[PDB]
Amino acid sequence: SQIVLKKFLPGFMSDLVLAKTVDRQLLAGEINSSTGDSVSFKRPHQFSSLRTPTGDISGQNKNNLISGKATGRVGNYITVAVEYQQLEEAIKLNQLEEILAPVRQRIVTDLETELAHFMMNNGALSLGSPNTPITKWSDVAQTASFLKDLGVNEGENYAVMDPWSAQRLADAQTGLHASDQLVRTAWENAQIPTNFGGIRALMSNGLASRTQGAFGGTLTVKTQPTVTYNAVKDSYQFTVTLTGATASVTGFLKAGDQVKFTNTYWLQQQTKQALYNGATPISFTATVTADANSDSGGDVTVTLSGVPIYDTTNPQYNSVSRQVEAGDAVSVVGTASQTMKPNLFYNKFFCGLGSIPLPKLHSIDSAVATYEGFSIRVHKYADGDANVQKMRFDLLPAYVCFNPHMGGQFFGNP
Amino acid sequence: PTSLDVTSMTSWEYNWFGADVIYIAKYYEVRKESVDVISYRHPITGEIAT
Amino acid sequence: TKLDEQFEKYPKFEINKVATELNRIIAEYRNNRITVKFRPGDREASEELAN
Repeated sequence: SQIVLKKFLPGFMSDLVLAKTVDRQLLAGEINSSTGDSVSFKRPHQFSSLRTPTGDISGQNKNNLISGKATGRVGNYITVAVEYQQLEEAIKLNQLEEILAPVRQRIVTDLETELAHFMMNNGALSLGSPNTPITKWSDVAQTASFLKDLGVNEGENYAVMDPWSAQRLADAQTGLHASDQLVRTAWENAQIPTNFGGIRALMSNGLASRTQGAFGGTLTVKTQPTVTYNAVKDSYQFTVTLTGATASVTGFLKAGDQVKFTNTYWLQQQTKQALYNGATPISFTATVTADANSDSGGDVTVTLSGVPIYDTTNPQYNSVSRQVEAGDAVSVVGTASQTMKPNLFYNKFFCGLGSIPLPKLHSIDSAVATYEGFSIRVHKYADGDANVQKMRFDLLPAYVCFNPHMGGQFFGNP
Repeated sequence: PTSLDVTSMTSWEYNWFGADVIYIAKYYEVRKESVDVISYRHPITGEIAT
Repeated sequence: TKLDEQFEKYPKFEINKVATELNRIIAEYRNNRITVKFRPGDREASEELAN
């Protein structure tokens, strides 16, 4: 109890895959000191045609040109700060290079936890029932099939899952009949290949977990919402009111819950035709953005990401077969209040990420540390004359979501 | 993006201020590779030419 | 030390006395620089080849 080794014992580490897979190309060095507190990108255009049998018709009802935007902003500071006594610190730690190791890992872990929360809060698409886990090959093939069905072409599509589910897929792979390479690989190393079912599958232990939130009663819409393109051309979000809920409960709908509209179906975006899931048409779904409570009378005002545009003056921007109107029937996926760790699937051009460099603080010594391409700025000072040293680590992220209709959550289904 | 090799070799009793350094490494390999050779046997100006 | 409600530091002078011999060695090398030389053999054209 007197001799002490200098070498710190090994600890536990998470993994960093989400920041690697997300898009870091378009938004990089664009939030400068001149741009401001936000930056915007453009949106593609869409057109519709007419069907008439005559040619000298130079005067008719033409199209219209509407320009959209996608805005990306900055987030809050990721700060870790310690106060200590420099003598007890430097008994065995000179230059404070030992405290560095478990700090950058904490910073990047929190960064990816926030990124996963943001992605699962802003994703729109949903698949499978939340209860059932992933067990078979169709559970991972369906994500790529649905992504191809919607119509996304330019980009690359990825899916991320927990360690146990991969194990089950490798176990199922061990039972193959003719591929010796796959059978031997799964038998020995229990690792699944890269291209699994047409989509790149990834294994991650660091993944956010969420709670459903209590709800009860056959919900239904009350007032017809506004889902025109002139309204939703800048945010792709819309606010809707729900009636017929439970009398008065706090936290009726949490952030990330999926609300499904039964009688409004998805559309193949280019050809503007309904989608058939082999046996039954696919219904529309949206994601709750902010926590919503319920007041007396069961009125819930909720903001959803992903909009069912049915503009009647600009048909070219439709994305749903029929307009949702008052008296429709809606549901909420999952059970009452369980906690689960969802699985993600997304396109490359769904959510971006960036970092903002920070200038050195005046008359205070500082340094910069790089970790997975993220620069953390550390400042040291000695305010207070009671051997009170203070070191602070700072990093500033920036987020942007391009199109909500290119990602979401997926589970297994019975 | 810029991802750099991490060694944590320096900063050992040293103050760092330059955030504009990225460490890139050249990697050397030696292999035994089986190559086919051609033997030109022109009689004029030396015969064997491998 | 704490030293009556302050943080006055110890004086740490520096008298470099170990660099003289290193400088002497470096100067001795730079005075007589050396390079690679190719020596001939016991053949007719080895001299021209080495040249």
